[PDB]
Amino acid sequence: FEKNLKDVSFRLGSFNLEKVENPAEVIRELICYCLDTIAENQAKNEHL
Amino acid sequence: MEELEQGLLMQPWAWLQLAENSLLAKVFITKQGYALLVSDLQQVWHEQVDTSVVSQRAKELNKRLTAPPAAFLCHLDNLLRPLLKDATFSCDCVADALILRVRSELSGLPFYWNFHCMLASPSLVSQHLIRPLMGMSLALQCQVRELATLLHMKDLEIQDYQESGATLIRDRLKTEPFEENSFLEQFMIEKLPEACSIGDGKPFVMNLQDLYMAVTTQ
Amino acid sequence: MEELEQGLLMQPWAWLQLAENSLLAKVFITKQGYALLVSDLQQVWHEQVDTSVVSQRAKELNKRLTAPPAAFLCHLDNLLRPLLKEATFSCDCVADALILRVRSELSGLPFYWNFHCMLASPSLVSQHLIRPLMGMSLALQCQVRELATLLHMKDLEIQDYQESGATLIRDRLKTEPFEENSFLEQFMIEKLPEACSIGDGKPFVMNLQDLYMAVTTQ
Repeated sequence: FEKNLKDVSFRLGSFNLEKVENPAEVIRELICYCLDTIAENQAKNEHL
Repeated sequence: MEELEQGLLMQPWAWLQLAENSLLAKVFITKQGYALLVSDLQQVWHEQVDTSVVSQRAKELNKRLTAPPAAFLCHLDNLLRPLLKDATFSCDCVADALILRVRSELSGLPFYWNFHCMLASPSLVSQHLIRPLMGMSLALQCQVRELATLLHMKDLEIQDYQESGATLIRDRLKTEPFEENSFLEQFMIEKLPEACSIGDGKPFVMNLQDLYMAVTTQ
Repeated sequence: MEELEQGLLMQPWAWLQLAENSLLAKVFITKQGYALLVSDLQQVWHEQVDTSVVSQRAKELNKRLTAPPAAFLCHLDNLLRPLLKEATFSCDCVADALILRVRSELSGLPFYWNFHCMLASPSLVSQHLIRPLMGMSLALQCQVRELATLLHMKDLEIQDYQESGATLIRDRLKTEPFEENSFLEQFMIEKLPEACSIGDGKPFVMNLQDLYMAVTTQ
């Protein structure tokens, strides 16, 4: 990812990823972060 | 195209912003380099560099940079009037090579970039320390002479008005019959010794830069 | 030496009377050398010479006609007597060292004198091309400002006199309503060729050596 600083799309990141063993695990991580979402910006309305 | 020296005869005197002793680093930044005739009226420098050499200087002095030469060319054009091109500037007024430090910093990891104004070309030294300075000195002097004529005419006007009637009644705030030499005699002993203030270039940009620009024609 | 440098700092400018280039020289010819700082409007110099280097410079262009060292020194002192302060002047503006081709004659056989000026380093220029020159220039700027405000207040008095008495007297030295900027602009028209193209520099000397007499404060 690049940060457009000093009028140039300067390289803000160059991250050497690696292929996951199985996307299912990070998908489960994504859907548990999804539960944190489900509790994040408009339902504790009920609470307060 | 030799516009660096041509831009160094009409070169506007811009007061460099420093954290140190501020000098009159003045330059005509071009797309093919520049000519930074640092003339603080104390020591004269000149950065006779093209765009390629200064751009590669910035790239090599930026430790880990992925930028085009045009990016630093615009960085330099920000110093076309050398006020601030970014960090804050810092001169090295020790030798014939002025190190005008420009720390390319935007809150990351260490950097250090600087200019290298090698020995000033005496021709362009005269183009901003002798020839148009000679010119603006003579211009100011004959200006003072024409002002001598103007003061003499106004003094004789006021006087010949006083003895011809309608003399002002506020005798305690009027002026005696004046003349230019009466001003010059007191100037030579009071102001001329103290108006002789070379300073770090700032006296030029407060009083001499304007009439210099008026005499940049040659 | 420093004695001759100081004398240069006090003894006034005086243009080399060669009618070839704007070789505005500062005359200080006193024993154990001299100080004739000559500027060609395209290079900076500082001829802070002593009698030994004076005589060796006199010999460097001479081939068959020579003299003792002090003989050379007092000869070149006499050289400026009829014309500056042997009344033949010339130079080569191209040379990096200002070889003032002063071909004064003594025997009817050629004699070669050069007011060889040492090339002024950017630290050397501050001694005399800046401190006295820019001192008198800032002094002239202050003179212009002070004379301008004095003209304005005297014209206020004048207008009070017409509004108290409508008498007209001479209409020959009747001043126009003075403006400092208008004065500067009207000066940058006709006297600018005098200023930018110095030519002789005689108007510079016989009108600014009064300022030079007391610009030596720095």
